[PDB]
Formats: sequence, C-alpha cells, structure tokens
Amino acid sequence: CNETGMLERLPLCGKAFADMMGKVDVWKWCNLSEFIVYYESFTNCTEMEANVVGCYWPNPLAQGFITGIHRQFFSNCTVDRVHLEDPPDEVLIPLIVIPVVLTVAMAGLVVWRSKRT
Amino acid sequence: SELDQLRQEAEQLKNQIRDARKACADATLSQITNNIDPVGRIQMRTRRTLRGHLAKIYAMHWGTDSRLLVSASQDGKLIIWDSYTTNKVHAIPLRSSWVMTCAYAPSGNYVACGGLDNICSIYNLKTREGNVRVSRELAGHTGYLSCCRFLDDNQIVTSSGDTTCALWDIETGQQTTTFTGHTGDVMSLSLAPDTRLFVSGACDASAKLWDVREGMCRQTFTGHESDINAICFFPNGNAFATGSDDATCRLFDLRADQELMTYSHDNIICGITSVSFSKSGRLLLAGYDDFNCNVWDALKADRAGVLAGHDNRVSCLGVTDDGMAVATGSWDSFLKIWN
Amino acid sequence: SIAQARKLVEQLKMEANIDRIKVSKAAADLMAYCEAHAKEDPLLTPVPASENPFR
Amino acid sequence: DQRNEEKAQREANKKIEKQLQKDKQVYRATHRLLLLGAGESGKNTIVKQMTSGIFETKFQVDKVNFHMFDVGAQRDERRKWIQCFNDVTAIIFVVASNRLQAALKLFDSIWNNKWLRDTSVILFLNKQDLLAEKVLAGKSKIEDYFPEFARYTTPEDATPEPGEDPRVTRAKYFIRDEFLRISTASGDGRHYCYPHFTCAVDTENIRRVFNDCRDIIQRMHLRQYELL
Amino acid sequence: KCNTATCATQRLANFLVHSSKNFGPILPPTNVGSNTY
Amino acid sequence: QVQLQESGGGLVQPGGSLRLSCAASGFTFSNYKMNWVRQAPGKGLEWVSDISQSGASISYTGSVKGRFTISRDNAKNTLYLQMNSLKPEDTAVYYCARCPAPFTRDCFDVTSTTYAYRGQGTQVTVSS
Amino acid sequence: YVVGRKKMMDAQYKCYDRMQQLPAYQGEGPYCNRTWDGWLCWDDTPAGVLSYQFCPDYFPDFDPSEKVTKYCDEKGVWFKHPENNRTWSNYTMCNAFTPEKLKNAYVLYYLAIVGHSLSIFTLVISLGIFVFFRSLGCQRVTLHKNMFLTYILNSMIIIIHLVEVVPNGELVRRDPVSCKILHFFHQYMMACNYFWMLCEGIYLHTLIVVAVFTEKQRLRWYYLLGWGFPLVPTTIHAITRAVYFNDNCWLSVETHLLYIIHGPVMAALVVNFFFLLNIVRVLVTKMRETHEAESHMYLKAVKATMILVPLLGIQFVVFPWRPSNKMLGKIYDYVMHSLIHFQGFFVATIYCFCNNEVQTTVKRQWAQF
Ligand SMILES: CCCCCCCCCCCCCCCCC[C@H](O)OC[C@@H](COP(=O)([O-])OCC[N+](C)(C)C)O[C@@H](O)CCCCCCCCCCCCCCC
Ligand SMILES: CC(C)CCC[C@@H](C)[C@H]1CC[C@H]2[C@@H]3CC=C4C[C@@H](OC(=O)CCC(=O)O)CC[C@]4(C)[C@H]3CC[C@]12C
Ligand SMILES: CC(C)CCC[C@@H](C)[C@H]1CC[C@H]2[C@@H]3CC=C4C[C@@H](OC(=O)CCC(=O)O)CC[C@]4(C)[C@H]3CC[C@]12C
Ligand SMILES: *C(=O)CC[C@H](NC(=O)CCCCCCCCCCCCCCC)C(=O)O
Ligand SMILES: CCCCCCCCCCCCCCCC(=O)O
Ligand SMILES: CCCCCCCCCCCCCCCC(=O)O
Ligand SMILES: CCCCCCCCCCCCCCCC(=O)O
Ligand SMILES: CCCCCCCCCCCCCCCC(=O)O
Ligand SMILES: CCCCCCCCCCCCCCCC(=O)O
Ligand SMILES: CCCCCCCCCCCCCCCC(=O)O
Ligand SMILES: CCCCCCCCCCCCCCCC(=O)O
Ligand SMILES: CCCCCCCCCCCCCCCC(=O)O
Ligand SMILES: *[C@@H]1O[C@H](CO)[C@@H](O)[C@H](O)[C@H]1NC(C)=O
Ligand SMILES: *[C@@H]1O[C@H](CO)[C@@H](O)[C@H](O)[C@H]1NC(C)=O
Ligand SMILES: *[C@@H]1O[C@H](CO)[C@@H](O)[C@H](O)[C@H]1NC(C)=O
Repeated sequence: CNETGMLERLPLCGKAFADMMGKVDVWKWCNLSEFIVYYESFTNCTEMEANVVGCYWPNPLAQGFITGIHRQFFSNCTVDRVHLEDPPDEVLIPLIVIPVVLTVAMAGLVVWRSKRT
Repeated sequence: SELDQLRQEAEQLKNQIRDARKACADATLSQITNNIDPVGRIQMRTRRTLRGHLAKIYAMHWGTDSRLLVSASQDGKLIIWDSYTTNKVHAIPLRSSWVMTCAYAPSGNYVACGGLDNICSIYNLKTREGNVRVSRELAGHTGYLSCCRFLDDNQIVTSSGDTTCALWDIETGQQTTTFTGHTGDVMSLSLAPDTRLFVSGACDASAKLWDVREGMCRQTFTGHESDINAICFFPNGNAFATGSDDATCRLFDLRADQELMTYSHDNIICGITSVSFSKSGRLLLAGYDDFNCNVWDALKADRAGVLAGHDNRVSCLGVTDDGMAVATGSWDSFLKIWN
Repeated sequence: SIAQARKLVEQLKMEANIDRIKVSKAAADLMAYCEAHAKEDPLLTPVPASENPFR
Repeated sequence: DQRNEEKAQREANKKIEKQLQKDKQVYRATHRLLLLGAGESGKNTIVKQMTSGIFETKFQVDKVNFHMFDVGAQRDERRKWIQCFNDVTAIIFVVASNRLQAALKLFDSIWNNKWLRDTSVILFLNKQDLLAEKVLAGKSKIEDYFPEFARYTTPEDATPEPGEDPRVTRAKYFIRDEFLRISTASGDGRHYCYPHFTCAVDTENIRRVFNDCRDIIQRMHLRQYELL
Repeated sequence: KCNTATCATQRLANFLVHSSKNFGPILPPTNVGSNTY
Repeated sequence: QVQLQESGGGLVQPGGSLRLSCAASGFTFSNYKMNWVRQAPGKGLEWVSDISQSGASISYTGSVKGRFTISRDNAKNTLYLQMNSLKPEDTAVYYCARCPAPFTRDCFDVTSTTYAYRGQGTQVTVSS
Repeated sequence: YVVGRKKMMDAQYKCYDRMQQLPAYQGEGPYCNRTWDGWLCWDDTPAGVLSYQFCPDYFPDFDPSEKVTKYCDEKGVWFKHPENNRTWSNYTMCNAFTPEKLKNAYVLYYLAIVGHSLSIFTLVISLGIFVFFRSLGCQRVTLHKNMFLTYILNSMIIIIHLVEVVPNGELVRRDPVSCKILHFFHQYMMACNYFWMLCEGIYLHTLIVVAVFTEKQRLRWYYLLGWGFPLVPTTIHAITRAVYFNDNCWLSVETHLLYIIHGPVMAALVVNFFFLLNIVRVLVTKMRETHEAESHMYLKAVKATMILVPLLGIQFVVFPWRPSNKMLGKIYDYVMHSLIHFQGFFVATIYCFCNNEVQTTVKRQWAQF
C-alpha cells in the first residue's frame, strides 16, 4: 500500500484529537471515562486513514503515530489496575496442601475419638 | 387293676359333669343378647405415651387411685408413672432383670415383682428415709413367677411355672396356703372384687376357681384348645374371661359352671397375651401377638374397636378402677394410655 | 402314679356335686349388670373433654 | 400450693431420667447370652471354666462386657420362659456328641420359634474327645441310630486336625450336618448358626463366643444399611 | 481451569454468565477470518 | 376338653405288624402338628415321629425309619402309626402327642415328663 | 454491542499504556515487536514461539475460556495470513464451538434446576418422616438428618445462584458484595455437603470394620467435621480470593485458588473410596463364610456398592477429571451433572423411601389413622 502518503494524512486527526482533549478537563485526562467517545472516534478515525491508502489497520508504522501522541499526552497516569493473578508456587502450594493435610488428619481424628468417648 | 379302675372312674365323673353342664345349657348368651343395641364403633385415641423403659415391658398394673401405675421391663427396672403428667415418680432397679410380673398394692404403699428368679419381691414406697428398698423376698416357688396380686398390705397370691399357686404372709414370709391341681405352667391369676376367690389360668388349657381361705379348687373350667395366657374377673364377680394361644377369648360363668361365649375371628391366628374388662363389663379388651388390641363386645361377641398404636407384641393391658383410661404395654418398650 | 389318679377322682367328686343354675339365668345377670352401669362407663360412654383427665 | 407439688414432681422426674441415661449406657454396652444345654451335655463345666431360678455369669473379653445366663430351677417345659430371651445376642446351645435326636428336636424348636426367629445360635458340639473313643472302639454304630450315616461322606470343605483319623472326622461332621440341615432349611437372613467342635475344658470357648458375637453384631449393622 | 468433578456446577455457571444466559441462535457469528484482526 | 385316646397295641411276635390309632377330640385337628412318642421300660420319653398339619412334611427317628409309617385323617380326627417288622427294641408305651400351639413350625415340650396335650398311651410289647 | 466497544477501547488504551510501561526487550536474539492488534495486546515474544492469550469478551459468541494464538516468524516478523498477506492473529477457537456449547449448557442448566428442585422436595419429605416418626430415631438416622439438611441447603443456594446471579448480567458488572457473600455461603454449604458424605463413610466404616461392638459414639466429632471444618478451606480461599484473584462475584474458575476448597473435598472423597473398598471386602467375606453361591454373591456385592455410591459420593472419585476430547466431554457432562444434581434425590430414595424399616413404620401409622 502507501507508506509515505499515509503518514501525512495522520496529523490531521492527530491535532484534531489535540483539541477535544483541550475542552475536557486537562487534569482529568487519565480517566478514560472523561473522553470515552472522543478517544473512540479518534480510533475509528485512524481506522480508515490507513484504509484509504489501502494499508490494513493496525500497521507497524501507524502504531508509532498512536504511540507518539500517547507519549506526550498520556504519561502522568497510573499503570496499575486489577491484576487478577495467582500467587507463586511458594505460596500457592502450601495454601492447597495444608487444608488437604488437615482434612486427612481431621478424618482420622473422628475415627479415633468417636468410639473413644 | 386299680390304675385302670381309677382312670375309668374319672371318665364316669367327667361324663357326669358334662351331662350336668349340658342340662343347664337351655339357651346361649348370643340368643339372649340378640336384641340388645350394639355399642357401635369404639375408636379410642392414644392420650399418653410413657417412654423410659430400655427393653420389652412384660407387665403393668394400675393403682387404686386411677392415676399412678407401675410397669416392669426386662432391663431390670420398675418405673412408677404419673399418667396425668407422664412424670416418673420412682425408678426401682431390680436384682434380677428377668421380671415377668408386677403388682400395685391397693393402699399404694407397696409394689411387687417377680420372674425367672422364682422370687416375689416386695418394695416399700413410703419409707422414712425416702429410698425405695426391698421389704421382703418371698421364696418357695420352684418355677418362674408369672403373676402376683395383693390382697392387702400383708397378703399376696402368686402363680408360678411350678404348676402351683400360693398365698403368702408378707411379714413372716411363709406360704400360708398352696393351691395345687394344675398340670401346666400357671400363667395368670385374677382376684375377685371381694378378694375371697381367685381364678388361675395355666398351660393345661384349663382354668380353676380357688377359695382363698379354704385353699381348695371349687370349679375347673375347660373349652380352650391351647395354653391360657391371660384371665380377668367380671366386675360383678360371677364370670371371668380367658385368653389363650388358640387365638380365642372365652367367657366363663361361675354359677352356670360352663362357657358362655367365644370371641374369635378367622383373620386372628395369633395368641392372646392380655385380657381386661371395662367398668361395666360391656367391653372385653384383649391384647394379641399381632401387635394389636381388639375391643370386643362382651355381650354380643362383636369386634367393637382396635388399638393399633404399638410396634411390637402387646404384653399387658389394664383398665383403671374408675374406667377412665386403658394402659397398654408392649415389647417395643412403650406404655400407652388410651381413652 | 396311683396317688395322682386317686386325687383326681376325689377332685371330680367335689366338682360334680355343685348346684348349677341355668345358662339363661346366668346370661341375664351379666346383661342386667351392664345396663345398670352403662352410664358410669367412660370407655362405653365417651366422657366430655372438659372432665377428661387425659385431655 | 399446687404449683409447689408440680415443680417438685418435675424435679424428681429430671433426677430419674439422669439415672436412666446412665443405665442405658451400661445396658446397651453389655451383651446378654442364654446358655442352653441337654441331658449331660457339659454346659456346667463350661460355666465352671468361666432356690435360684436363673444363674448369671459376667465376664470380659477385649474390654467387651458379656452377661451369660443359665437356667436353674425350671421345669422341662420351655415354651413359656424361653420367650424372655428373644433379645439376647446369641443362644449358646451345648450338645453332647438317643440324646442326640432329642437335641436335634430341641434345636428345631428354638430355630423355628416365632419369637426366636431373629436370635442367632452358637452351637457347641461338645464332648468331641468322647466321640472319638467311641468311634475308634466300634461297639455301637451310629448307623443303627442314623441310617443315613452309611451313605454319608466327609465334605471337601472339612478341616480335620491331622491327629484324628477319617472315621472320627466323618462322624463329627455328620452330626454337624444334622444341625446345619435344620438351620439352612429356615435361614432367610434373620439369624445364623455358628457350629463349633468343643471340649468342656477348652480355653477357646470364650474366644469362640466373642468371635461369633462380633459376626452377629456386624451382620446386624449390615442389615440396618440393607447391604446384606 | 479447575476441570474437577466438584467444579462442574461452577464451570456451568461461569460459562452462562459470560453468555449472558443466552440460549437463542445468535445472528451471523463474528468474523474471525482473514478480513479481521 | 382336649382328649387324646390311643388304641391298638398288644402282644406281637418279632417281625410282626401293628397299627396304632389316636382318636382326637376337643380341638381343631387340622390346625395342629401331631407327634408319636414312646417310653420304653426303665427309660425316658423318646420322640418317634411327627406329621405336619396337612401331612406333606413327615419325619421319623433313626431307629424306626423305613419300618414305621405315620399318617393322619383330618376328616376322622385320627392319627395312625403303622409299625412293620417290629423288633423287641420297640417294646414301649406309645403316646399320641399334640403340639401346644396351632399354626406353629416349632413343637415344644412334647417329650416332657408332664405334658398336658398327650394321651395316656397304648402298650406295645414285642416278644416271642 | 456498545458495551463491547467500551471494553475494546479501554483495552487499547491499556495496551499502549503497557507497551510504554514495559521495559525494552532484554534478550538480544530476534523477536516479534510489541503489537496491539484490533482486539488484544501482545508483548514482545521470541522467534518460533506461538503465544497464547485468553479470548476477549467483546462479542456474545466469544468464549473467554478459549485461547487466542499468534505466531512469530524465525525471521522476527509476526505471522502473515496467506490469503491476503496480512498480519493476522488466530481468533478461530473463540466462537468455533460456542453455539454447540451453548446448546449443551442450556440442557445442563435445567437439568440442575430440576435435579435440585426434585431433591429438595424428596429430602424435605424424607426429613419430615425421620422427624415425625420417633421410632425410626437412632444414631444412623441422626446423621442422615444432617446429611439431608446439607443437600437441601446446598440445593437452595444453587437454585438461587442459577436463577438470580447467572441471568442477571448487570448484577455481575456492578459486582456487589452481596454477590461475593452468596458465593462464600455457596462454597461453605458445598463443602459441608461433601464432608457430611465423609461423615457417613466414617460412621459406616466404624460400625462394620473398626468398632463393631460400640453401639453409641460421640456424634460431636461428626458435627465438627461436617459443619465446622468446612469453614477452614472456605475462609482461606475467601481471603486469598479477595487479595490475589478478586473478580466479579468470584465466578472465575481459571484461578488455581479454587483448589483450596476442591482439594480438601477430593481428599475427603478419596478416603470415602477406601472405606467403600474395605466395606465391600467385609461384605464379600460374610457371604463366603455362609457358603453363598458365586452368582448371588456378585449381585449382592454390586447392589451394596450401588446404594453406597450416592451416599459416599464415589462418582466424584471414579470420574474426577473431565476429558479434553469433545465428544467424550459431552458424555461426561451429561453423566456427571445428572449424578451431581440428582444425588440428593437418590439418597432420599434409597435411605428413606426404599428403607424397609421406614416402609413398615409408615404403613402401620397410616393404617391406624
Ligand atoms: C422420578 C425421576 C427421577 C430421575 C432421576 C435422574 C435420572 C436421570 C436424569 C437425566 C436423564 C437424561 C440425561 C441425558 C439428557 C440428554 C439430553 C438430550 O441430549 O437433549 C435433550 C434436550 C434438548 O436437546 P436440543 O433439542 O438439542 O436442545 C436445543 C437447545 N437450544 C434450543 C437452546 C439450542 O432437552 C430437551 O429434551 C428438554 C429441555 C428441557 C429439559 C431438560 C432436562 C431436564 C431434566 C429432565 C429429567 C428430570 C427427571 C425425570 C422427570 C421427573
Ligand atoms: C447460609 C448459611 C448462613 C446457613 C447456616 C446454617 C447453620 C447455622 C445451621 C444449618 C444446619 C444446622 C445444624 C443442623 C443440625 C444440628 C444437629 C443438632 O444436634 C442433633 O443431634 C439434633 C437432631 C437430633 O436430636 O438427632 C445440633 C444443631 C446442629 C449442629 C445445627 C446447627 C446450626 C446449623 C449448622
Ligand atoms: C457463617 C456461615 C458460614 C455459617 C457458619 C456456622 C458456624 C459459625 C457455626 C454455626 C452453628 C455451629 C455449630 C452449632 C453446634 C454444634 C454441635 C456441637 O456438638 C455438640 O453439641 C455435641 C452433641 C453430642 O455429641 O451430644 C459441635 C459444634 C457444632 C457443629 C457447631 C459448629 C460451628 C457452627 C456450624
Ligand atoms: C434465565 O432467564 C432463567 C431464569 C428462569 N428460570 C427459572 O425461573 C427457574 C425456576 C426456579 C425453580 C424453583 C422451584 C423450587 C421448588 C421446590 C419445592 C420443594 C418444596 C418441598 C415440599 C413442600 C427462566 O426464564 O427459565
Ligand atoms: C441461604 C442464605 C443465603 C443468604 C444470601 C444473602 C445475600 C445478600 C447479602 C447482603 C449483605 C448486605 C449487602 C449490602 C450492603 C450495603 O450496601 O449496605
Ligand atoms: C459470613 C461471611 C461473609 C463473607 C463475605 C466476603 C466478602 C468479600 C468481599 C471482598 C471485597 C474486596 C476486598 C479487597 C479490596 C482490595 O484490597 O482491593
Ligand atoms: C464467617 C466468617 C469467616 C471468617 C472470615 C472469612 C473472610 C472474611 C473477609 C474476606 C476478605 C478479607 C480481606 C482482608 C484480608 C487480610 O486480612 O489480609
Ligand atoms: C487422601 C489421599 C490424598 C488425596 C489427594 C488428592 C489430590 C487431588 C488433586 C486434584 C488436582 C490438582 C490440580 C491438578 C492440575 C495441576 O495443577 O496441574
Ligand atoms: C458410576 C459409579 C461407579 C462406581 C464404581 C464402584 C467400584 C467399586 C469397586 C469395589 C471393589 C471391591 C473388591 C473386593 C475384593 C475382595 O474382597 O474380594
Ligand atoms: C485421586 C482421585 C482423584 C483426585 C485427583 C483429581 C485429578 C483427576 C484424576 C487424574 C487426572 C488429573 C490430571 C491433572 C493434570 C496435571 O497434573 O497436569
Ligand atoms: C482413587 C483414584 C482413582 C483414579 C481413577 C482413574 C482416574 C483416571 C484419570 C485420568 C484418565 C481419564 C481422563 C483423561 C482425560 C484426558 O486424557 O484428556
Ligand atoms: C441413573 C443415573 C444416570 C446418570 C447418567 C445419565 C446420562 C447418561 C446417559 C444418557 C446420555 C448418554 C450420552 C449421550 C450422548 C449424545 O447425546 O450423543
Ligand atoms: C520494532 O519496530 C521499530 C519501528 O521503528 C523498528 O525500528 C524495530 O526494528 C522493530 N523491532 C523488531 C521488529 O524487533
Ligand atoms: C505475501 O507475500 C508472499 C511472499 O512474497 C507473496 O508471494 C504473496 O503474494 C503475498 N500475499 C498476497 C496475497 O499477495
Ligand atoms: C487457527 O487455529 C485453528 C485451531 O486452533 C487451526 O485449525 C487453524 O489452522 C489456525 N490458523 C492458522 C492460519 O494457523
């Protein structure tokens, strides 16, 4: 497809994204819910820019234009979220073996002490 | 020979009695009561269920107050119940766990018991210190005690598997009178309302009428085909009912000296374990081996009701002196009060 | 035994020489007793639940 | 003051039920046995090896309490007092191996009685030493009193002690099969028969009763769960 | 993934939750061919 | 009254035949299992043979098997005992014994010293 | 679908957030560059390895249980689709078998609703029979009453979870604490149900094998094992869940933290399996001592085993692993779900309705009434 032609078609919607970010609270740039529709329209915008030159979104080089604005405009935000990951085996294995061991020990205790009275 | 001469004389006397009894049989109790109104259907309900016994109950006896009752179980316990509140008044541990009979003195001061130990034990209930203790042990029977009934606080009649009955003096512990004549295990006895006569039922298919003071057998009643297990006097004292292993109950009259009525049914093929009359004598309650108690119309020989609350063999039943309730003991370790 | 058979004969004589009444007379006495005490029979006449001690 | 008597009666009833709970523990733990024998059977020697109408013998095996009862001054008629023993763990029936035919008739009556249908029988075929001396001598033949003995063969499942000869093994196993024919004819699973070749002075008799009683209680528990 | 017999009910519940408890035949399924990502 | 009267009996030569009859009265004969017991001189009572209520089940003691035949006629209320090839060992007083309870597989105490449901016995002597 | 575009857009923002925060690739060898395809985010991967990622939740036909695969060329470039010469990530397994899995899950859903409904109906009647008829009371029946109660409570909670939580998708998205509270009670009552199967196995093994003579035991140890001990693995799991894997309503099954509860449960059921083997061994020995025929011995040994399987939960031990084969997995689902959701009905039928002692007692009291 076209590499040279597509890169100059990019700044149009790029700076257009740089004005919608201005009207919304600058201090609230990190919360995506502030501009969920504007950030989306920028994506659908970048979608067909590559399509008009015939390149297939995503493109190895058009990603750098999205990364380019993501470097200067989104850097003061927390990268942490719900991780949802299992603990390491040094922690996970004792968490499973101990209740299993206590189960066998608890059953044998019933066999021992029920008739003992 | 003299044995064949004494035996042939017995057949002559038996034929003479059979002809004397047939001369008086002018009518049947069924024919004279054919016109009276039947009692309908007697549907009693279980009012109390007395729990606490660990093994099968062999006997029970009501007190003269129609409230307290004693029961004997083969776990070795005598329990005196308050049937109104179902509370236990006394729990008497027995020396021998094989008890087969129990009795409540008319004064309410003593209870008796006995069984395979061949001993009738007397327990004082009104001792000063308050612990029920054995007051006397009546030894002398060479067989298991099957039934005992108090004449008063100082007299008691016993029946045993030694084919004999005895009258005891509780203070001295001696047999004042021995009643012999049965050829089988005497299973039950019933005192007359005046306590001057009593009838005994044995395993010789025969019932006998005894004089308490004279110590002699006055009348011998036959008609049953198997062992007589239970016996009860009619309220007036001129008749008595018997229950035998031939699955029949029979009513005998003392003055007519023969049988009057048979209480049987084709679907009943189990022996009778207990019999009792109502206050008026109209109802003859019988306990059976099929776990059931049948209420018979004594005058019409009709089945008037069934008590089907027990889960094992009904061993004993008794009606209060005021006729308010019937108590039933069974091998399922429970006593039930019916109204 | 001989002494057992002789005692049985002596007992059958005492039971044969008794005065018996007719069965009709005996049956009427039992029936007349039940009618005179039918009201006092709680099992025959169901007592009211107000005065039943086993309510 | 009717509330003062009704509260004193409930207090006495609570103290009685506390004692009855202790008596239930002792009663349910003890295993009762009935010892029945025949004419000159040898049961008195087994009791000796561990007026009065019944005799009681208490012994312990592996901390288990046993209470064996022996009938004393009772007449030869049993159809009434034998019903008292319908809830014992087992009936120990001692037989001296025609007194033998009398024991077979008594065993049939006990096995087929309607109240003893759920009671097991521990059969002690006693006097096995005296049976050997009689067969070895050969004075009186069992075929004269048991015609089917001439057609009898020792079962293949037999366990003869290597000391005795096949004549004694054939005789003692025929007598056992006489009792087992009665037991297998009416054995529907309610009760079982445990036959043992015993001598009156054997020390294994107490252990035999313990092992049979453990089998009876095991089969009772399996029947409660409907497994057997 | 648990894949144990005692986890069967939990696996069934987890699957239906993500399907929004839908049992109807879905409209033409999502393209996962060459035309898409 | 339950009555059992044994008939037959008498002197017979060794190898001879006899037939004993038991006339029963006072009970439903069809409901009871019947027995034959005997008491030899200087010996106790010994069970010989029994027969069920219907007559299908029949058992004998070993000493008489093949020689004695028991049978009952419920219509005539009679119990029979056919004794063939009699031996001097068969000399005894033969009693007709009834089981105590009806509809019962067990039969208790028929050989007791004192038993109510048993006849007076007939004498059978086998001598040359 | 608008909510799907919502979760797709934040994933793109989180991916460019991730590629920025992630340090540069350390290994000097050739590698595939960090890339965001239209749907998922891919980190730097070496050459010749095919990355695996869970399927997105952007569409109704997409199953998050399935995996997404992307291949890295040994030259260092991403996989190119042959038809169009395009960088392509494989999302085929996402919705390839969803309509057939959804059809099967529809049947299993109502199988669970009907099985637990029928179980509650029969067990409540069975519990009412053992409560009303005092004659049936004994130590075995006392443990049966507790066993029946676990089935009833477990079935009621499962029905509530299936009827209330499962269809309500907006409830899962809001993730209220009441959802995680119901899950804790669901896991506790589930674990009590299995541990009371162990209580039945221990009591039966003690009666038949170990302490035959003992007729009365202290049932306090069964109450502690059946009702009390299940609190231990449920609490440990709940604490580790609220710390490491805290998803909406704790509905995820991917976390290995589930084995904190299902581990001990499997251990309790394996002990029950060895109780059953010993019990069957004792029973077979009993039939051999009585010289029973070999034909009837086999029929009586299978019958005893078959009535003990629903009591002891043996079906969880013999079929503990779901096969990965799809046709055998479909058979496994219908078999196990049937045996799981109808277990309470089987226990109530075998041990109350078909119990001969219960039949004779009920027939007598009904005949009197
Ligand atoms: C007294 C009774 C006791 C019972 C004790 C337990 C006995 C065993 C119970 C289970 C027996 C059957 C197990 C195997 C089931 C196979 C299901 C078969 O493959 O598919 C049937 C399915 C529809 O298939 P589809 O058309 O492809 O679906 C298309 C679906 N799509 C439209 C969404 C795409 O289900 C339908 O027939 C009915 C659907 C609703 C009911 C589901 C089953 C509920 C439980 C029934 C049995 C309950 C117990 C017995 C009765 C009381
Ligand atoms: C969803 C969550 C919040 C439910 C929690 C319910 C528990 C608090 C309940 C349900 C089952 C109950 C148990 C059911 C049966 C018994 C046996 C009972 O003891 C008996 O032996 C009673 C029956 C008998 O007499 O045979 C003592 C209470 C206990 C442990 C109960 C204690 C309270 C339990 C654990
Ligand atoms: C919050 C949710 C998850 C429910 C958790 C319930 C537990 C905190 C409690 C509630 C009731 C408790 C039970 C109440 C009574 C008993 C009976 C007790 O045993 C006896 O009373 C002995 C009886 C005897 O053997 O005679 C043993 C503990 C146990 C099971 C307790 C265990 C702990 C339980 C289940
Ligand atoms: C998705 O939308 C599914 C939601 C809904 N399903 C249901 O509504 C299921 C119905 C819940 C069944 C509850 C029945 C319990 C009865 C138990 C009675 C036992 C009592 C004991 C004797 C008195 C759907 O749309 O399908
Ligand atoms: C078998 C019983 C199950 C009970 C399940 C109860 C589930 C709901 C619990 C709600 C707890 C309170 C949640 C809201 C708290 C608040 O916002 O104030
Ligand atoms: C009766 C027991 C009820 C148990 C209920 C458990 C509810 C757990 C809820 C967890 C919420 C999240 C806690 C961690 C929060 C965080 O650190 O991010
Ligand atoms: C019925 C209570 C059982 C015991 C408590 C169960 C767990 C309840 C709380 C779950 C969330 C815990 C979050 C904090 C964990 C921590 O202390 O690190
Ligand atoms: C009672 C004896 C011991 C019983 C031990 C039971 C162990 C059950 C294990 C279940 C599967 C555990 C996870 C397997 C999958 C994996 O982590 O790779
Ligand atoms: C779907 C349910 C499956 C149930 C499978 C149960 C398997 C039980 C196996 C029992 C083996 C018993 C071996 C006894 C050996 C012996 O003592 O001779
Ligand atoms: C001991 C009985 C079953 C308990 C263990 C549950 C596992 C199912 C049976 C074997 C298959 C388990 C495979 C585990 C997978 C793995 O470890 O990679
Ligand atoms: C007490 C342990 C019992 C074990 C019984 C056999 C369990 C075998 C589990 C593994 C084989 C069956 C499942 C295979 C699944 C697969 O290959 O994908
Ligand atoms: C008596 C309990 C039975 C439990 C198992 C019931 C379900 C299994 C039997 C029926 C389904 C068999 C497999 C069908 C597979 C298919 O649909 O092709
Ligand atoms: C990643 O992309 C950048 C784009 O400028 C390129 O320079 C670099 O070589 C790439 N790294 C790879 C493909 O490993
Ligand atoms: C993809 O690249 C190969 C290698 O050069 C080329 O042959 C092929 O034509 C390309 N794909 C298409 C659809 O043209
Ligand atoms: C995508 O995956 C499926 C199954 O996972 C496989 O059959 C197919 O060949 C894969 N496509 C490519 C291009 O590798």
